[PDB]
Amino acid sequence: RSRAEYVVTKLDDLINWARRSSLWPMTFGLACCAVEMMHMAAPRYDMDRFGVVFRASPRQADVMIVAGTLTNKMAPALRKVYDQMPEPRYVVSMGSCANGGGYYHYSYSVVRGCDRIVPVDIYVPGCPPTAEALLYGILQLQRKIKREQKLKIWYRR
Amino acid sequence: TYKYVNKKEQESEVDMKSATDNAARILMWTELIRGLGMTLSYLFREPATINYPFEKGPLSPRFRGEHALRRYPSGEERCIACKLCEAICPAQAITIEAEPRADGSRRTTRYDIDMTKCIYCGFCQEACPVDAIVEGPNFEFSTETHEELLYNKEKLLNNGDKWEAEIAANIQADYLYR
Amino acid sequence: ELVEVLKRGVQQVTGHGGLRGLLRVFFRANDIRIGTLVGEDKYGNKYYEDNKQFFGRHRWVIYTTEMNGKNTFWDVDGSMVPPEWHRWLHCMTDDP
Amino acid sequence: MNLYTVIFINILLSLTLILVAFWLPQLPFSMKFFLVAITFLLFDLEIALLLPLPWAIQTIKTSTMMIMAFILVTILSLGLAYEWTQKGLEW
Amino acid sequence: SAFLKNAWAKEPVLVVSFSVWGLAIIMPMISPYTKYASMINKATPYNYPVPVRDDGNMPDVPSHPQDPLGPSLDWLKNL
Amino acid sequence: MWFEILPGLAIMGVCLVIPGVSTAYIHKFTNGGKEKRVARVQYQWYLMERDRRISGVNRYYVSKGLE
Amino acid sequence: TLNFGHPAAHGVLRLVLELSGEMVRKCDPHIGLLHRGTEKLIEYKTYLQALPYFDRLDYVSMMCNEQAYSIAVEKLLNIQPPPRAQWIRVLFGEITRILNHIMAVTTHALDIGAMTPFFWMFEEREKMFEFYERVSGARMHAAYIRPGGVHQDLPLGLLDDIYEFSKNFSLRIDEVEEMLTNNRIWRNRTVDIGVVTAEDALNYGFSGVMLRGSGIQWDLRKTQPYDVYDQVEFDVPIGSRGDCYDRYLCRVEEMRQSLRIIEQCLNKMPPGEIKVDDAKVSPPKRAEMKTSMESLIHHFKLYTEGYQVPPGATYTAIEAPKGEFGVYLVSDGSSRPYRCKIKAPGFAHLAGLDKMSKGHMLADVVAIIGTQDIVFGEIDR
Amino acid sequence: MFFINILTLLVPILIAMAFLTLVERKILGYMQLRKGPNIVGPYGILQPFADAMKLFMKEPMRPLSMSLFIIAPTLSLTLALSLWVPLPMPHPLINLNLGILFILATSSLSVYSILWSGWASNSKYSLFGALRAVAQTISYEVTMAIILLSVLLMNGSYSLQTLITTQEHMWLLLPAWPMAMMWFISTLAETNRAPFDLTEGESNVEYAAGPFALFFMAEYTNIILMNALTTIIFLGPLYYINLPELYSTNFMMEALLLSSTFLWIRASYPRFRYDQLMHLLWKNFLPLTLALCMWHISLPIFTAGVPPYM
Amino acid sequence: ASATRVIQKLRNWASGQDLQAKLQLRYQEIAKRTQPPPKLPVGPSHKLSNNYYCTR
Ligand code: SF4
Ligand code: SF4
Repeated sequence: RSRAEYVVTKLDDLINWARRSSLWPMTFGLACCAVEMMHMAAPRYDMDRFGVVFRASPRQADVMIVAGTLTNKMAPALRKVYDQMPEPRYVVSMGSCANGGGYYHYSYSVVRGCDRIVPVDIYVPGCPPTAEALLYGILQLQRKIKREQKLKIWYRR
Repeated sequence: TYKYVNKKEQESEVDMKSATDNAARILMWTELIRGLGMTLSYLFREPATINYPFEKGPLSPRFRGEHALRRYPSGEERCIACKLCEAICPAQAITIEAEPRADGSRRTTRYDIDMTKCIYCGFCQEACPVDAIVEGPNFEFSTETHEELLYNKEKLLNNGDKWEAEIAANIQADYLYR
Repeated sequence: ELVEVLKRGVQQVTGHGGLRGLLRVFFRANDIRIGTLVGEDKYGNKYYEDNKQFFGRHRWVIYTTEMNGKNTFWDVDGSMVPPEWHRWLHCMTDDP
Repeated sequence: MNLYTVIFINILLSLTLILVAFWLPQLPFSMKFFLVAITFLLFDLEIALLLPLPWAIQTIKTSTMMIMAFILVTILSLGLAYEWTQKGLEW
Repeated sequence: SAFLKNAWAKEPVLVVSFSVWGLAIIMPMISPYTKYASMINKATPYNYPVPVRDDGNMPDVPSHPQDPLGPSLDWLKNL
Repeated sequence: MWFEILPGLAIMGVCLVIPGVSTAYIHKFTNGGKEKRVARVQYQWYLMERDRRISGVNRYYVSKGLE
Repeated sequence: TLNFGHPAAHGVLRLVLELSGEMVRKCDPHIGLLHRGTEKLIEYKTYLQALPYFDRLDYVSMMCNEQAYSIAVEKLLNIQPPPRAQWIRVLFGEITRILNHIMAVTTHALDIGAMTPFFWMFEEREKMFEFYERVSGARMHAAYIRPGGVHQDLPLGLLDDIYEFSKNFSLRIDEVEEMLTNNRIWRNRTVDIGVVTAEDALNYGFSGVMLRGSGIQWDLRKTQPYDVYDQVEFDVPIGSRGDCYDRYLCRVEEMRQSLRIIEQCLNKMPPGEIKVDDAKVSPPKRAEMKTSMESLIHHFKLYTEGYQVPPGATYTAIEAPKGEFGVYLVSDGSSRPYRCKIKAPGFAHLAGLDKMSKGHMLADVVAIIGTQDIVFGEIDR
Repeated sequence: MFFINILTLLVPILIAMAFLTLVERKILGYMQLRKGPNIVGPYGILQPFADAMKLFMKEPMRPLSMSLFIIAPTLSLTLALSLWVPLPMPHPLINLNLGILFILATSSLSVYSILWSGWASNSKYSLFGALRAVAQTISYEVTMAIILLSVLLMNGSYSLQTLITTQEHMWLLLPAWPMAMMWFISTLAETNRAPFDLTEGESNVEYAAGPFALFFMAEYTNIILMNALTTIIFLGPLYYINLPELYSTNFMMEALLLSSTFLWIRASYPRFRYDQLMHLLWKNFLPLTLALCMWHISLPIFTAGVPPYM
Repeated sequence: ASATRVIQKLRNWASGQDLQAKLQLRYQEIAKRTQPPPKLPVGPSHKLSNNYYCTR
């Protein structure tokens, strides 16, 4: 089709596909939710298939999965690692400990949610959020990344 | 009864044949080649992964998954606000306040499960006398915003109506056990 | 021997309709495998079972093209499966 | 020239990538590490005195060639030997 | 000797290492071909062979390359 | 099953034979069907150059007994 | 002073180290990054509603952890679980030690650099969780082992499925056995690293595979037999020298010995009830509470108020996969505890890192944490 | 036409680079009981193209002379793609009389990239990890070079083109196998692949997006190049002057299998310790190489086999 | 399973073990779902006589 609008819709569709297909995640590894993802990385529910990197340093990570309670001693760090991740970056909060305080909500040493520390994109629920459940959450991030229309907004801005 | 691991029972004195066998082990990396064979072997095994959207990892009837409030077949919600589901919740997640409905029946004006607070123990499933609050099978309820995770009576009742058919089958399968 | 595997391969490829069908499956379900339709729900999802394959992959769902309005050709999510057929897919109950 | 042509394409290809990459987006000290680097050159120099050996094979002498080459390899290896004997090479 | 044995089984590289060092230091000395290397390479003709004037006082030099006189490499042939 | 790894290897392979067949036919085209002369030592460059002078300007053209 | 800390280590360890060159001369591990207040929260929660907390202290050995609280609370109530329940706790306790050891051996390798052993065993681990999920409904964090007895009977197909897993599991240990036990590269990375002498191990309170690896013969499963560990036969895998290899080899043997214990439990599990029949301690059955008044009163009071265990205090230690896991539960007559000191095999082990990692490189420290099987949930509590 | 040839060598190699990554993510997968990436594209063929863009699109790096930072990846890709210029797949592109010295010298320069990377990191230990890498590269250079000198002396020249005529009857593996192994292990060290990989070990991480990619592209191209040098120097593909491509066809087959081997090595072995790595080269291999170096100056002379120059 | 004999033989050899006998993937050996309904046993203390709690 012929319209500067159509070219700018198709090209983000391209840019969005690249970010969607290759989401190199970074797992802090707090508490136990990290295990329920080490199961996602494992053979029953491979994540690599979907284009997910088992281990990625912050500077090369697209997604941060906060698994586990964010205590008031690890908070000052999470923010640092979130702040040092490359710009295109997304956060997935896994576990009722991270999205909200979960058991340990009322503790004096637990931040009641990572949303207080880092902006959160998808909240995956469950005490050990099941591994498919994380995989559904990562797939929901991919649906959110498809919908984003950054080039369209710059054109009509 | 104990067992020595890594304890050499005795000092086998080197015999040329033995020495050669060993020296060959160091020189021609024989054991290293052994390890490569194992991985080549699996390369030929069928991979165990499942297409996640198309195929799903099996969960049996007791899977706790996502909270739902059931209703009687007639259409009367099961909960009668005894509020011990609130009492036994370990995380303080369920908040219940009640008042006698116009019919005169006991019912909960507000039933709020904070799922981010909930640690999915499944005791609420256990505690309810009318078994109104059940651990529903669905585990896929990831939400973009934190507020969506907080659930009031209307979401849970709606969750109950959507999954009632499977919840009934699951409770049917496991009630003899309980 | 090898001919047999190639043969079953042809069966699979030629099985999912014409090339159109194969491409429909190849690109959105990412698996050219043929099973027995165990049913089609009112939403449109089609469910299949191949007991020969391992437990993990004997029951699969090929989601619909459009559910509740939304196009589901490529944007397929698990929840699309209806609550009735959810337990069959997850092996909660061995009965369709 | 033919090589020059290839190489400049090679740099161009890399500079192109980095440029797009930056444009599309729109004191510890030690003696062992130091010692090795030395060893490395002592060995690197020797590699040099050993590199002409392919041309020197065809030398009419032959006897002297090998007598020389064997002496060089042996004396350096002894250097290594003393490196082992001494704490060197023991990090 | 005994250490030699264990050395053959422990640290079995140096043993091999030295062994080769020596075997290369011996074979040249004792071999039916060592001499050929200095000849085979000597013979290989790289620079033009300039011809000498015929004072006529030399019977050794062949007056023509194919003559029955002069050096031969039949040793190189059938080597 | 492992056979799925093959598609990727194939693409690598096809992309590692191209270069060897390509360089070895863009030579036999530019040099007139005769392998590009390898002038390791000057003599060869001389002979090559001599050839150039002998005919046209290009060495690949090769005059014969009929000249 | 390099402050190592995602740190390649298990959990989150800010290991404040001092690098004398690459050789590390001192480590000052700064834990506390996962202290959740687990033991101040328990004081405000009834004995049943605090069980869940014990599944999250060591998060890789859930049921063995909840067998220490269950034994404690049971002692303070002078009640004993029914015979079938005790076998089920021993059956689930060894599935957890296989599960922890697969965790410890494979993640240690992930740290050293061997990546394939983790993937092969982790598929064998989801096979195992399924057993948790099929018996409790949670893949991990089950809450199955209850302070009195266990919560629900085994589904009617579980013991056949546990036989099929145990039947073929040993080949799977054999396979990483070949890939990571004789590789010169593993042995070099693991042998003669973090040697701990026998008396030093007792003095530092190591109490675990770390105690057994240096040759001290102590297993709380045979010495002080809790539950039924008196009616099952197994061999403690005592190592000889103490290097991180001997400790690995011991962990691989315990997985094998646990298959021997799991076999006995499937072969000899008694017909019976899964929870003690005192309604005062264990809830009444669903049918009974809906037809008998004494049962509804007992269900209402137990869920709303609690067991009200008699006043006293006890330290009960069970051999958790990591080491001795003990709960010092001090109890007033109230339904909610007064103190619950979780002894974590791990608070003692991490203290030993500075002594054990002596004259060692930056890389050795990665192996030293790996061979302590430290999960920071237990240490931080 | 020369450019056409320039394109024919670089573009295909770069594409091969990309798919090696995919192949590394499927062969490692099946070995670990997992399908690997098959969902993006068909059978994961579009997977390598997908992440590359991600990197590039990822917003600019934010480090602290902005040159020893941007020179380093450019140098890494430039040297690696450059070293494919003389490889004698059948006919080489730029035939160099001292060809193997070009490959040895160009590899050596990769070290400077590592050096500058640290001096730009401005992180003391980064410098540490950098000098901590110069030894893997330069030390595995000292045996790497001697192993080649042994080869050359049995080939007669430094030109890689001569080995096609040296290996017309038998691979140089049969003779000189003891060094092949030692060339293979050294090829594993110089490409910082697994058994010898501290580059990402003890966490490169300093570079994200476009810089990450260039080095990365470089590594993988090297992974191929060094394997290809093994497939010319030691495994000599059959050469028929009448049809050159069977040389390249077998070069294709042997290179892919030996490239497959370092993929297989990675999954199969734990990583060696820093000193355990240097302990191997200076203690285990260098004495073997120096002695076998002398045996290769003696084998020619007393067997009267001095190789023909040219 | 479902592997051509040759692949199996290569598998068994390279591994050094009859991996076919003990495959990790599960096929129709796992307990069927919907196992029969369970009538669990009632334990002691359910006697209707001589069951005084004071004595238990
Ligand atoms: S959420 Fe449940 S599981 Fe995840 S960390 Fe908090 S407690 Fe452990
Ligand atoms: S227990 Fe069941 S019924 Fe009583 S309040 Fe909670 S939910 Fe409603």
